[PDB]
Amino acid sequence: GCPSQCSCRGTYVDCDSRRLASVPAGIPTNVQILNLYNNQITNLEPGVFDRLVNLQKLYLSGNQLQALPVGVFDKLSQLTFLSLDENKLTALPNGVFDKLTELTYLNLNTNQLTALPEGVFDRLVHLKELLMCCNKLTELPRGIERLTHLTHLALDQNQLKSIPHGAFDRLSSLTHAYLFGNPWDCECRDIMYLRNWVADHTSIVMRWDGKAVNDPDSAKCAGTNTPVRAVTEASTSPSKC
Repeated sequence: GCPSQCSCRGTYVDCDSRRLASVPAGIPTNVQILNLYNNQITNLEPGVFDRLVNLQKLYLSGNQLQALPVGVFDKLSQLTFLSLDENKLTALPNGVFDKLTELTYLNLNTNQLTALPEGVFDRLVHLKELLMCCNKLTELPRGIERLTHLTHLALDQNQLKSIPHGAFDRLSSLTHAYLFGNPWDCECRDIMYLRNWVADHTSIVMRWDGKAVNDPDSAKCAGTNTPVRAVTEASTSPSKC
């Protein structure tokens, strides 16, 4: 039976836009899609999802979360779709996604993340979309390098200064890469990999105007309107790093 404040249809439990401060009681064990989008949830109860072993899609987006309980998704072995975008997350628990081996979609857009746990994406072999725009990341999470099935990778509006050499080399399924809104350090020689990569993959670099628009110039050097892909090796220097 369905929670009082929510609406249920088959195994879809819809709790979105219902001014909820916490996950409601009475969510049926058979739930496969749980939608808590656009509420006022500031904290999650530890173990709040442990019973819902059948979940395939979980929307926690548009709430007020600053952290997640350790182990909060550990029982959701069936999950393929996890949206955490538009919260206020300042950290992720170590190993938070380790049990989500079937995950294909992960949205962390528009949070306050500055650094992620080491190996945070290592178990996510099947990931297709990894969206991390609009955070405060300063370094590319090493581990993305191994996510060979990615079609979408959103990194725009962070604090990234460069991309580690060869980090994108195995991402042969990438169709959308968002890179704008980062203070790319073009005075450093390390920028050359990104420079070369964008030059070699002009068709998949996207700016955003309401939807993706192909624009290889959208990545720009810090303090300039100079496109990263126009950077010359001469203008760079290994001393300035």
